Amino acid sequence: ATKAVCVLKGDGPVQGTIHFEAKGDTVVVTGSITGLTEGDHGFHVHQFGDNTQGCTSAGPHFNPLSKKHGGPKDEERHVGDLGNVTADKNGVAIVDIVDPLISLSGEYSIIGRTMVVHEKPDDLGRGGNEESTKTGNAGSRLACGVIGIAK
Amino acid sequence: ATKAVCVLKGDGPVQGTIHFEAKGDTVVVTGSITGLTEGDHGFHVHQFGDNTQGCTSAGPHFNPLSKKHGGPKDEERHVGDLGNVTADKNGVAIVDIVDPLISLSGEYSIIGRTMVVHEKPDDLGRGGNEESTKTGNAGSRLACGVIGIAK
Ligand SMILES: [Cu+2]
Ligand SMILES: [Cu+2]
Ligand SMILES: [Zn+2]
Ligand SMILES: [Zn+2]
Repeated sequence: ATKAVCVLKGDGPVQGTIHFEAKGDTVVVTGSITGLTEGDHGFHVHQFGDNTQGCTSAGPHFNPLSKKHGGPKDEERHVGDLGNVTADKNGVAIVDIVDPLISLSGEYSIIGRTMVVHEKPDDLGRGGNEESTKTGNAGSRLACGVIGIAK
Repeated sequence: ATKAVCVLKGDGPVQGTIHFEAKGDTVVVTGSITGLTEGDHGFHVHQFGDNTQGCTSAGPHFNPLSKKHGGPKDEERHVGDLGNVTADKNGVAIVDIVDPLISLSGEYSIIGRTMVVHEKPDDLGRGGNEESTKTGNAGSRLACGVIGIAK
């Protein structure tokens, strides 16, 4: 199972297509998100691929190792913690990420789970309040999609 | 996972929430679909969880064992062949299928793949032609969604 895709949709204008590819021992994340406000936006893999109640039903960040929230370069982070994507003034964010914790098969597989792009910047677990340790104070979910197997 | 869920969405009025629960070597499929025309509608699991082009990008019916299209009860069927769901006059179809072929884990898990509800009834590979043993002449794809892991 080597390629996956995720189409992000929400109640507003934010949309995007994210691609995942197993390369070597890692996973390459690419694609783009449009309709975003300029600046940073939290970008995470949530535990469930449940869109029955919008992006809400996706639950907390994918966290099989029971850790606290952090940035993608931290030792202490959720498997789903891919940090921030950055939208330019035109509202476009180009995604290009390589991540050591997610996978497309087995225990760390994100197939069947939800990709979410947030309203605000992820403070990488350094905000100082309890919320930072769970979600990075990234706020509401602007758009999401279930990660599916791609050809 | 022992539980999965799928939210069907299309370009028209059809929409639904489908539930999947593993039970023994079976998967119990339940839920409902609304906005359908009265009568039967093909209900299949397509290969890819790719929604980059509505339900078209989902690809063919999930068929890992390379067999011809049939109905759920047939030995010669595609794994994704779940048959027909029936809409009443109000166009609501209550889904209730117990299938021994689809699985929520292993080599031919349907998690990360696409659930598709069709325009026409599925003839179950008994329509008399060639389109009958590939799609069962179910027609266009009205609504679809990627099957995600549920809580
Ligand atoms: Cu998040
Ligand atoms: Cu079909
Ligand atoms: Zn997190
Ligand atoms: Zn089929």
